[PDB]
Amino acid sequence: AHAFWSTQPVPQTEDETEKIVFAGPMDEPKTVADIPEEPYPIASTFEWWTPNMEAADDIHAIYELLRDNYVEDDDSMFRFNYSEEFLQWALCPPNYIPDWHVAVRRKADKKLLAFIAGVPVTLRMGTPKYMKVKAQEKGEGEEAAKYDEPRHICEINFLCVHKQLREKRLAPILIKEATRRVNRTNVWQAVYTAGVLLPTPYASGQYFHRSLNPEKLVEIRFSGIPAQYQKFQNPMAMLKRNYQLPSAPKNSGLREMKPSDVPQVRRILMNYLDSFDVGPVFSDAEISHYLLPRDGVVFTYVVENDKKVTDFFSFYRIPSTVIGNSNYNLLNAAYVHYYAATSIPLHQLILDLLIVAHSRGFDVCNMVEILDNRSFVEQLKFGAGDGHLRYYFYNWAYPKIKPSQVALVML
Ligand SMILES: CCCCCCCCCCCCCC(=O)SCCNC(=O)CCNC(=O)[C@H](O)C(C)(C)COP(=O)(O)OP(=O)(O)OC[C@H]1O[C@@H](n2cnc3c(N)ncnc32)[C@H](O)[C@@H]1OP(=O)(O)O
Ligand SMILES: N[C@@H](CC(=O)N1C[C@@H](CO)[C@H](c2ccc(Cl)cc2)C1)Cc1ccc(Cl)cc1
Ligand SMILES: [Mg+2]
Repeated sequence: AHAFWSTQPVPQTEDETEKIVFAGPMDEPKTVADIPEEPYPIASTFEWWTPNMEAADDIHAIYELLRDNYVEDDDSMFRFNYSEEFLQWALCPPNYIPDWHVAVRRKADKKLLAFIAGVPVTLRMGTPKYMKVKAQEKGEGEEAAKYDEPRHICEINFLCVHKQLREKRLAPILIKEATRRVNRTNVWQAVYTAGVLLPTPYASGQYFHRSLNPEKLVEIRFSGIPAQYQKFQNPMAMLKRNYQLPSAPKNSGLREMKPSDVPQVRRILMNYLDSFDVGPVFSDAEISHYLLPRDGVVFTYVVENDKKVTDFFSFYRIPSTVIGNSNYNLLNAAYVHYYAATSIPLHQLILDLLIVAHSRGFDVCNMVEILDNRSFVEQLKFGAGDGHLRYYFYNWAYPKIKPSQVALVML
């Protein structure tokens, strides 16, 4: 059934997953000296290429490949269009490793054919709370605690093969080369998400969408006018009304995050994320990188009253190309990123997210039901979408957990 995935160190079935009771490695402890120094073999007409993702020209080459060949829906209506600024931000966080950005080029015409990228993350990934309780009940707490400390691992994303090269087994080769380069830095696990089902997720969460510009979303066929609105004289007028938002934020003391907010935001985020079984640990430099506003890419606001920051939210932007429409070219989507609420309810904080996103001309706000995102779905008029995102580890056995126990946002 899976000629590549069956050869890799990951749980092979739900049955196998169900037997997993402690966090820990799937495979044999190995060393850097055990790993081939020579790149993985590749066809004599292709070559490995390491782009410099801080150099505008190399970022643009990778941007075009993704623009034309990255994730699209089954009806070929929308294709992700991650921007050049967004790619530099996502792929070059503090202490990133340039050698983890891996491409294939055709030698003859230097045509870019494929890409995959890894970035460092410090991740809590030890046994989850409900399996620690089961371990305690059996007298097995020692074994359950062995990997509690945060681990420096790899997050993999942006795997892409050009449409002309599909179904030629190029993705496994890219994956094997990326794994070699990661293991050559003495890192042996990765985390990754996909919309497709592979062997074997440790968590899965549904998509949610919140309409901001319903007339545009219906015109581009992202949305339809739902059946119950057909009982009205003007179904679209009533749809617009249903999704209408204030034109300015409601929370007093809301303002953009600045560098001087970094220690307070780090404090309240890390206290919040601690409560979840799987979550990142961010340094001041990582908080700066992932949360300070960056035009067109990430938008972050704090609630500051009487000189103290007590709450914050962030969202990021990814436009999608609208593959067939005379009126519009782009779907401008805002995605819920990290947040923390200590002074106001989460729904009141995220209402201001929606207000800001709508004021800035976003068409839809999207998120996955991770974190406490279920706590404001109904009041804020999010609806579930189709399909499931799925969280995976490479070379890590992990008990199945609920998505409300995952705190890692995946870009
Ligand atoms: C310690 C460090 C470890 C580092 C590595 C950790 C692992 C990271 C794993 C990567 C995580 C990436 C996270 C993201 O970026 S998820 C986003 C993935 N990208 C897209 O969906 C963009 C559009 N599609 C494509 O570009 C191609 O269709 C891809 C590149 C997806 C496959 O190309 P193609 O269609 O030409 O097929 P092939 O003949 O070359 O290969 C067929 C094999 O590939 C397996 N396949 C198909 N889709 C995926 C997928 N999304 N993750 C993992 N495996 C996938 C498939 O089951 C089959 O294996 P098996 O079933 O035969 O066994
Ligand atoms: N490594 C994956 C990351 C992921 O699954 N995401 C990225 C996230 C956008 O930042 C997207 C998403 C899509 C829709 C909603 Cl409502 C929320 C998040 C899922 C690659 C990917 C990207 C997009 C999709 Cl739809 C499926 C897989
Ligand atoms: Mg292929």
